[PDB]
Amino acid sequence: STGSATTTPIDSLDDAYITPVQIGTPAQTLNLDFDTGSSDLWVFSSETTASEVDGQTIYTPSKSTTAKLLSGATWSISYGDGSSSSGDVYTDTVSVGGLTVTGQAVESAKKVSSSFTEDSTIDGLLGLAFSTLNTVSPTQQKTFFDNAKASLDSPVFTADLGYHAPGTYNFGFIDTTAYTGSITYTAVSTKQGFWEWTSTGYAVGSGTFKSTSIDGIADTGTTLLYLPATVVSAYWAQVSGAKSSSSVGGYVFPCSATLPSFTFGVGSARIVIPGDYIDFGPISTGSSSCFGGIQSSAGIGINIFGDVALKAAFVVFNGATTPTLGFASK
Ligand code: NA
Repeated sequence: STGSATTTPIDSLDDAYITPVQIGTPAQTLNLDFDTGSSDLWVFSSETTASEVDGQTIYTPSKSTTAKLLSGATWSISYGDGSSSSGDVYTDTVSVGGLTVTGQAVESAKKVSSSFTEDSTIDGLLGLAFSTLNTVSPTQQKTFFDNAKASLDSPVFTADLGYHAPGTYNFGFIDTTAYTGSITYTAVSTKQGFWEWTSTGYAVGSGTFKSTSIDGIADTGTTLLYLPATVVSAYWAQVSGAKSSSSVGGYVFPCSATLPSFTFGVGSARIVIPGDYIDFGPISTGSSSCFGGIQSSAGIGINIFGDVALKAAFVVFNGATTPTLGFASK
């Protein structure tokens, strides 16, 4: 089997991407944030505290003929941005892009933090990191990908995120029309439960490539590119008037600037992030200070290849017995 679903930016900045997901019978379609940095599929629901719901579409298990309470199971998750959610668990039929899993754990939120409530466009998350990170207790649950894997034509999914445009998540196949040149594969460590890999270095603009190992994660659920302070300082030093602002919470730059590209290494291959991808616009409405898309990972404890980096590539998440990542230009 295969599945193919379009993923759409939630706003004009590509802050996140939403993908429609069918849950239950008859189908209830929710728009979920596919997150390769977490392992819970959780939804706004008929159980969510009413004051914490503001415009989201909810899953109502009582209206699904295939929903069953997973008795005694609870979940609670905290993300890198400080957001959180928790609740109880149902099993139900879940379909993505025509690919169906029966018996998927659908984590029903009873509580969500303010950042979720305030984002009316995101009806929940679909985690695509390794199932070792799933938070359901006392019986850990599998991701949608892990439950689909054995049925797929190939044990893979691909992320093809757009810049200010829709893109695609495919399950079970490589679309050889979706990228240019060849795919370069690189080793993955699953020790922390993430798609963790080592970049071979970077370049700023037209500068020379610096060969240096940068361990990080491929995380579709993180907006920005978070790299070591040395690398980030080297990038922003090429932008006149850029500075790190403790008041704003990272590097800002004059909105009048033209940003340089950023290149990262994948083995001997190179992925180029255009300068435009690194502009996250005014820090507040009407400001002439703009927020940077490359930020320091110091204090986060891991480097994160978030959407800024991933949307410059066609990315293969290879869930074979030995997992690997692949990157191609596009
Ligand atoms: Na922000």
